[PDB]
Amino acid sequence: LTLEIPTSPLIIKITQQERNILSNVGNLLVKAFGNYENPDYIASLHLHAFQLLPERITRILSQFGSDFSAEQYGAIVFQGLIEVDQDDLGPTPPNWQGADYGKLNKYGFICSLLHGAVPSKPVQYYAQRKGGGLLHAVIPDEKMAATQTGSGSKTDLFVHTEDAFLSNQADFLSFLYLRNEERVPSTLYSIRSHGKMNPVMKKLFEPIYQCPKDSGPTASVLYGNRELPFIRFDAAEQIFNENAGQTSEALGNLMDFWDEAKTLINSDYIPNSGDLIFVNNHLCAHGRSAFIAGQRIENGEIIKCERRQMLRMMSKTSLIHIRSVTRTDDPYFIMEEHLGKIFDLD
Ligand SMILES: [Fe+3]
Repeated sequence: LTLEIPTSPLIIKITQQERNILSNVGNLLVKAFGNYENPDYIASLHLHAFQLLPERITRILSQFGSDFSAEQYGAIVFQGLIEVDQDDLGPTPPNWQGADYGKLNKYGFICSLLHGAVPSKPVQYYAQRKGGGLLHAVIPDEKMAATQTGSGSKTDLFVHTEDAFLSNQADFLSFLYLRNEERVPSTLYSIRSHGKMNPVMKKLFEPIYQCPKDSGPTASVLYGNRELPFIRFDAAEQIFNENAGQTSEALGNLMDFWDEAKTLINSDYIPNSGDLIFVNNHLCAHGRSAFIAGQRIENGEIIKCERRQMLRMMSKTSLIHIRSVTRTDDPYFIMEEHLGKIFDLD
């Protein structure tokens, strides 16, 4: 049988009963542990994940965790994982620093269980908001509108795997949409959409590429299995950056790759409130189209709306492997700065 090349993510329609289970489990964990960063909760995370998640989610995520086959896209859309009460959530804060984690506590529990069922362990990075906790609120900040960050809006966020500049980048990501009233499409790009290993892709296994953090060590864009590889890629940071410092050969290879890759980008899915996108950060890159925060256009008219709000959680399947880059007193806190180099604070 000829290979069925994946061009889009797996879509799971979460049922009302599953949504009810998740809500009650979220509430129980809040009462039992206070918050999702409780060391007793984190230490018994996988036990809580397999015992408390709706069983179909547990089966999906378990299958996904160990699936690096030719058929695997590397992303799952869980449609309507949660019901967001928009009025209780109230207005979106001016930036991520104004997020009410007391209100997002239950969501943090739900997201950590999803990672826990992979199985994978939520982690935080000093490279991202000086850690900023296991759960990040991704909000369009008017001051950062034209930036190539999660606090951006007016500009296209070109496809990238999270933290391509780190040797210990996240294994898994979850993006929980609380609101997307601007109807911003989610953009995904899978290395598996290319199909069979070709000459353009083979050049990416060479450890000759700059992975700029946002004289420098170089890394491979493709790694892992030679036939069915893993990817570390950031189009904006490695290609569309004058200060990337790529060699003539490396830039050519990346340009050739980008030409082939850009035709495979999937921007079909527009997330709704309560959808969660779950990603294997070694298989699938993500991005977001340009938008004006707090508005959408319908019939050539501007409809004012509440500003985009999404929750991001990152995880690693092994605490052992990352142990030389984590805090002595916190094996879930990654202190890596750039491709092996650790942040030198004092
Ligand atoms: Fe990202």
